Amino acid sequence: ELKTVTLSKMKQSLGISISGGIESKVQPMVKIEKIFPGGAAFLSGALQAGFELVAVDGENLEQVTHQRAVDTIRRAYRNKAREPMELVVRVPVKAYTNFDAERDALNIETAIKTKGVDEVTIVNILTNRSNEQRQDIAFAYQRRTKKELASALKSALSGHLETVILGLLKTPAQYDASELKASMKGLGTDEDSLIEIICSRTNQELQEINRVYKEMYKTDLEKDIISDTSGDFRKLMVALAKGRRAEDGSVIDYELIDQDARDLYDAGVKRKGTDVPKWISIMTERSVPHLQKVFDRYKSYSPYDMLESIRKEVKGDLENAFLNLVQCIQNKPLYFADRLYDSMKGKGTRDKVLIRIMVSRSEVDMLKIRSEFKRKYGKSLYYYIQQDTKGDYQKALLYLCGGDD
Amino acid sequence: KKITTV
Ligand SMILES: [Ca+2]
Ligand SMILES: [Ca+2]
Ligand SMILES: [Ca+2]
Ligand SMILES: [Ca+2]
Ligand SMILES: [Ca+2]
Repeated sequence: ELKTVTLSKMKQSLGISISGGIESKVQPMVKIEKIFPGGAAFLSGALQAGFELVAVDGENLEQVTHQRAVDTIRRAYRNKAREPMELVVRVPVKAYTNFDAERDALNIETAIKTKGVDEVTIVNILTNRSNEQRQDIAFAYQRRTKKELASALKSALSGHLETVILGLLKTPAQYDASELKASMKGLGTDEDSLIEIICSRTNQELQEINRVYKEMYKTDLEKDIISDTSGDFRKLMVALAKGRRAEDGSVIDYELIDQDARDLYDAGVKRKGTDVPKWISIMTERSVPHLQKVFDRYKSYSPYDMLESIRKEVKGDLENAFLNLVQCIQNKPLYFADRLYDSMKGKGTRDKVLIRIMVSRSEVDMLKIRSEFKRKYGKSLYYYIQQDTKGDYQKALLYLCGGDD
Repeated sequence: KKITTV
């Protein structure tokens, strides 16, 4: 009966109403009365009306006043510094049922077939459902129309909104695999996009990308990278894309931290030229927490930190890849906050980058991205998206952002 | 009895 539910606090509203409290004889226990679409609770697909609230972010909800529960849950949900939110609940079926998926699909079909196309409703639904719920909706849509939802929306939408919506319909591994394929299409390479995905995805993400890429395209991802890249840049991309980094250990290896830092220095700043294979092996094989400590210890040996050392030692695609990788290791939400700022800061918008980050990180670490963004740039990610984009496309991105800061 | 949208 007792269950701990983790919920992101990225959405502007939790999206629930509650009932009960010890000042009430009809309902001494606080329970959920209604779950609303558009809020965090609905997205979890793990909370139903009738569940007995026990604890939220460690604070107690059992045998409290109705106002105590209201204010305690509100205070927890507004405390963005603790992500995710932990909701301990007591049960007396899925929260998002076959009927919910069928209703969403029915409403999307209505919106597609409305004269002029009702894009507001399409955005309102799809950017406020989890990726898993979107797969359920696509399944229900095909069952009722005998047409694929992605194909129907490709025909009904256009412009940047079309790009957002079709991206949201793919599973995370499908989306990444299709963006990797796209980065390698045509004459030459979108190195920035290949580097962004390959440098930021974890072992578990890359395992699934490698599998799904082979299924979609009938060739291994590694073989397409080898075909499209060369030199040390190829060696680094191939290495990272294997998704075989050491897992985070429970023991900090201080001796190896120091030896790796010394080896990175000896390989680069200390010598004429660079021993690039040494850099590749250390930065692809060691766990991320280990490398965070290596890069701090590196500053004891080197007059320049790791990012400045890369700029001094290497150039071109290889330099771009190492700079992205080291940011991803040091602070991945800040890496994405900086890429979002760069996509909007100047004339027009690098919509390709803005869209991909909002689609791919919406359900991963968007609140931490937002926190780093607001701390560094002073106004919110929401604010920048509002100034740089317009229309239903803007509204879709703002829903993926989740809320203002 | 008391219902409150959080
Ligand atoms: Ca329209
Ligand atoms: Ca179209
Ligand atoms: Ca190419
Ligand atoms: Ca050197
Ligand atoms: Ca701009």
